[PDB]
Amino acid sequence: KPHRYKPGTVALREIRRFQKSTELLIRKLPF
DNA sequence: CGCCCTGGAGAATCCCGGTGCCGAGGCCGCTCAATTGGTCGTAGACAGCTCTAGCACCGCTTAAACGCACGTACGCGCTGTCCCCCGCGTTTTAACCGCCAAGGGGATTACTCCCTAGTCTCCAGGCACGTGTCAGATATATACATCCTGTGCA
Repeated sequence: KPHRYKPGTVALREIRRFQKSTELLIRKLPF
């Protein structure tokens, strides 16, 4: 049985992950 | 026959060491605008005096506010639908280094004249102010103009 999260679960942990990071989210060369 | 509650499972997180790494701060060399004093002349606070619109008020004169009665219709709650983007696995590209080394032009620092304007000065004139005059809005004679009344008639 594969292990899959229900839709909407990863969004919360992504909010927790990125809201704790001050790094820039855009690469240097494209900008 | 199919749904809350429980239990097993899995993985994401927290927290505590454990060692390599680098710039915060200290230390020095140095060096330049702050500090101290003197000079000088100048606007700001103190009256001084004045004058003028804000203040508090009183009383017509309407005019919005309000209370309510009806009402109807859209905000809302509920339900069924379906479709679209998240989660995940597989494909595809962007970027780093290795090779293999050279210059290049543009802001920086230093030097160097040179001439436009601050400062002072006097001469003039021009727009804020007072007054003339017409435009528009106002209030009133007026020549009829519509009921009312004597009034004479058939």
